[PDB]
Amino acid sequence: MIITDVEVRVFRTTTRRHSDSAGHAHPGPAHQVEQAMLTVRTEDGQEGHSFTAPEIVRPHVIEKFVKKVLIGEDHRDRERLWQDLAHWQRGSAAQLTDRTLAVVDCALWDLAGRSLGQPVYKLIGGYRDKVLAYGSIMCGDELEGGLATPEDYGRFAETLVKRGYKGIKLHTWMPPVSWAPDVKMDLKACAAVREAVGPDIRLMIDAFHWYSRTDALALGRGLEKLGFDWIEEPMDEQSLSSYKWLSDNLDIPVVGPESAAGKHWHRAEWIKAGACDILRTGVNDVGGITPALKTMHLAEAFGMECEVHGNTAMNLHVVAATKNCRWYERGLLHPFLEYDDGHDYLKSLSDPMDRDGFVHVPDRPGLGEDIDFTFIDNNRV
Amino acid sequence: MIITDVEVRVFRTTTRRHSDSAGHAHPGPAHQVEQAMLTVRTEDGQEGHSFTAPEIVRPHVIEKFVKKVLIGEDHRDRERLWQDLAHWQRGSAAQLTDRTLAVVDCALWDLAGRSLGQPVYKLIGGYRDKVLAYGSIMCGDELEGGLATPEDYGRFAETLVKRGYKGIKLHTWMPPVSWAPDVKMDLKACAAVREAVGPDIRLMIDAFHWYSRTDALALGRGLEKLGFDWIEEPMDEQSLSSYKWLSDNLDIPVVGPESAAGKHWHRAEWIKAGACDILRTGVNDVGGITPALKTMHLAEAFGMECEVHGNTAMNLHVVAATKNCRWYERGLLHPFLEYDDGHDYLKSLSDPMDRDGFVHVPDRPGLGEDIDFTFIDNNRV
Ligand SMILES: O=C(NO)[C@@H](O)[C@H](O)[C@@H](O)C(=O)[O-]
Ligand SMILES: O=C(NO)[C@@H](O)[C@H](O)[C@@H](O)C(=O)[O-]
Ligand SMILES: [Cl-]
Ligand SMILES: [Cl-]
Ligand SMILES: [Cl-]
Ligand SMILES: [Cl-]
Ligand SMILES: [Cl-]
Ligand SMILES: [Cl-]
Ligand SMILES: [Cl-]
Ligand SMILES: [Cl-]
Ligand SMILES: [Cl-]
Ligand SMILES: [Cl-]
Ligand SMILES: [Mg+2]
Ligand SMILES: [Mg+2]
Ligand SMILES: [Mg+2]
Ligand SMILES: [Mg+2]
Ligand SMILES: [Mg+2]
Ligand SMILES: [Mg+2]
Repeated sequence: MIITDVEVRVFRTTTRRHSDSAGHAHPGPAHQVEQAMLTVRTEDGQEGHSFTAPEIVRPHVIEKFVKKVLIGEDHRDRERLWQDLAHWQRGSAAQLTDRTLAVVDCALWDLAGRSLGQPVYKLIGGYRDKVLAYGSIMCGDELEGGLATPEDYGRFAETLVKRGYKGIKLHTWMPPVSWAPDVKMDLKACAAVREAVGPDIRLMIDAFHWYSRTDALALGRGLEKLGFDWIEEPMDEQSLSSYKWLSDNLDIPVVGPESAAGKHWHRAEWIKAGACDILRTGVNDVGGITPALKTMHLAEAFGMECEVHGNTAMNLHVVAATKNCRWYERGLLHPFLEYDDGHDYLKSLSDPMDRDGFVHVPDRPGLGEDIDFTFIDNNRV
Repeated sequence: MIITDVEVRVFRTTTRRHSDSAGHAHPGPAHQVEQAMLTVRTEDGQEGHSFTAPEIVRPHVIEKFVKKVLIGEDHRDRERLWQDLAHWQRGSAAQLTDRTLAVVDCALWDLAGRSLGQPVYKLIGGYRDKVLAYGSIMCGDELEGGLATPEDYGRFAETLVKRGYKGIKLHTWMPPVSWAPDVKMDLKACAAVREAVGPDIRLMIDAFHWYSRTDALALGRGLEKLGFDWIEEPMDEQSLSSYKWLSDNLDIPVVGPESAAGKHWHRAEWIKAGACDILRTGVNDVGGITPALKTMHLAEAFGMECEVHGNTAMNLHVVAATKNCRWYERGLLHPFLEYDDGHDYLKSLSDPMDRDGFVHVPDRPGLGEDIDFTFIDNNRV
């Protein structure tokens, strides 16, 4: 159907999540944060929606790039439209980002699903209606009883096992935590968690993202003693060669790249060079559901797993449509916060999890985000 | 000295340069364009300045990132400050770009030079006070007598040779030129230029940036028959493997990567994999003078040249401080425009060129941009 409108609505959500100056999430005081909803509408009035930070869909980007590509086009030509946006990034003075591509692609998928009364993963071609989640723990902090000590991680891990998680991923301490980073502290946290949960829970760590080769090597060696299942992004992913070196040295599987640019193209280079043992993708990291699927297929053709970064519907649907991914990433989690409480702007969870640790994909059309339109309207900026 | 202020001044410049929807420059009607000047000031009142597009230094980026890193710090700690910004990019929701790092780093270098009464390339450590420039021709257009036909390129090339350029680089036709791209037309333009200038002028081409492997191969083979000195960015640089393949296949030197992310780190990967025969860097492409110098040094250690993308003082000073770069890129040029007329907001050229094709670096302190502060003040947005 012909796309007639692209609209952004900015509203305030009430949350206890804060992000530090380096972008890491932490629990803090309840406060209002601006959140944006992108809507694509067709001639018959059907809409698709997706959520992102206001800057990613600010008027500069919407007017200069997004509307020019989308308006007047058949909404179903997702490949053509994605490629059109992709070929405009180079000349965009660094303003047309993969994040912008992602929210646009997601809204187009939601539009197609809502139009047809079909969940996105079913339209793609379903693999699984439920999937194991790992509990993805927030970055370390200096909050007493929070994630300040190695024992704090151990205690929280016990809680996650009780909840039903069959896998747990630590994010350890990073600047601006005053004393961070420290390999020995990271390893103490990992050891506390292994001691707490025993050998039959799968454990992963996603550490400070800029350790030197020598520090990441020491971290990896320590993890092998604790039977961890993977090490994630312990070094600057801009150095492919460092990851090749680390993977060759470590027995423990290295997963990546999460944050590196270049979408599926650059991820092929990680396979080619042997820079990782497990690939990584994510809707936000590679510019949408469409390229995330490509990354999943790329990995599958090499007989590799590709673990999907990020919670929310958009990532869950990629995981549900593909086989070669062990988990959905559920979080980030913190003992001070109740993840299962959801968001004020959604009427129900996009990723409810049973007591056995399986997330069940909602049977709602599109991305299945149960949007509280009335709340958004009552809280506009 | 302690940094006390970071300020952005947005002003209108009058220019005939336009950018199409894919970001390519073309000559068009005279119009006003918003330009931004970033200023860093220290406790004693000394200032450094650099220019960029308004979005790159908009309040979001200045307040959330730049001020937090710079304010209260010793202006001379350019390495520490650059690394601080670099380590904040990952968590910036794609808003802290290499372009933002570049303008900040440039302003800091300008500040150090102005404070000491020294040109930046002299502070770095001078290699050459003058350098050969190639005439870098604008992307093709559909303007009669402009760059619409192969013969138009040939005629313009004759003019460039008369001006004194010893080297000429074509940018050929790209979308949204109605019929673009077409390898055979690109090759006709290259042939017209070679016929016009003879065998003793150095010729380069920078083509449509997203040709398939098969098209870029055909382009490269055609260039070999015309004795061209390099082929630049004919394929999506997100595919390192495509560049390894193309370089292995072509006799003509392949230069890159220009636009790929990852700064000097990712450029090391291009050397390691043999993806190019000549490296490429640029102040805007790798996030500043500081990392551009790193890329130059990286290339030199492999006995490679590293050609520096972009005109203006910031790139000229990198070229003047290093040996392993054949040219300064002077342009973009078009028969309808007079490059030597300069900009309304600068009192004189940053890159004047003699009749023998050498650009002479001004002996003015800092980046040596002869800023018309009065004009800027009279034309504020
Ligand atoms: O890595 C992640 N998930 O796996 C994201 O959770 C984050 O960006 C996290 O690593 C961080 O804030 O450093
Ligand atoms: O490649 C360049 N210089 O070499 C820059 O001039 C440009 O981005 C140009 O290629 C373009 O607009 O495609
Ligand atoms: Cl339809
Ligand atoms: Cl249609
Ligand atoms: Cl499963
Ligand atoms: Cl739940
Ligand atoms: Cl509602
Ligand atoms: Cl000083
Ligand atoms: Cl000082
Ligand atoms: Cl802003
Ligand atoms: Cl020279
Ligand atoms: Cl001149
Ligand atoms: Mg991660
Ligand atoms: Mg290994
Ligand atoms: Mg709790
Ligand atoms: Mg170029
Ligand atoms: Mg070759
Ligand atoms: Mg003329």
